[PDB]
Amino acid sequence: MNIFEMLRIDEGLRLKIYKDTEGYYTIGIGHLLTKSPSLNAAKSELDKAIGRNCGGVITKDEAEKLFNQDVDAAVRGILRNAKLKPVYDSLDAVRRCALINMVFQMGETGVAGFTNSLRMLQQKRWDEAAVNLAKSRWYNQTPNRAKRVITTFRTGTWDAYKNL
Repeated sequence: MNIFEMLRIDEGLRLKIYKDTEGYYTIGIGHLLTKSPSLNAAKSELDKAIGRNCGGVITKDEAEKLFNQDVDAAVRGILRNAKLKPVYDSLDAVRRCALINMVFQMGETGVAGFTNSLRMLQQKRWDEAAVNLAKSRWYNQTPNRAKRVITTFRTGTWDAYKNL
């Protein structure tokens, strides 16, 4: 299993504009288009993103192309972030996948706000970090996905996804 397959499991794949768990306009493999309530603003962002007039609809290829850009952007963001880089560098390959996932979902800034959990991960106190990560809006809002990520940080293995 790898970061791409992990994310593909958590976000799904949709070829028509849809609304995400938070109500925002999204397409493909979790690519947020706008936090704006306008379907029109969405279609506009969408066309700007692909470089053609889509009509609210894209092909598998286009969805993957976006997915590649987003994973790349997520990793670079971590590496440029002063709060995130040190945790990332400190982790094994599997756990690294778990932080990339959080960043993909919630952005650099948000994850960066998990101060106490970031500290425990760095210290490698797995069990404690798992309990603290669960005390968030994130966990309460998307509990199944959050438990998977959390289990990944807790164990260092792909068990939560080998089911799926």
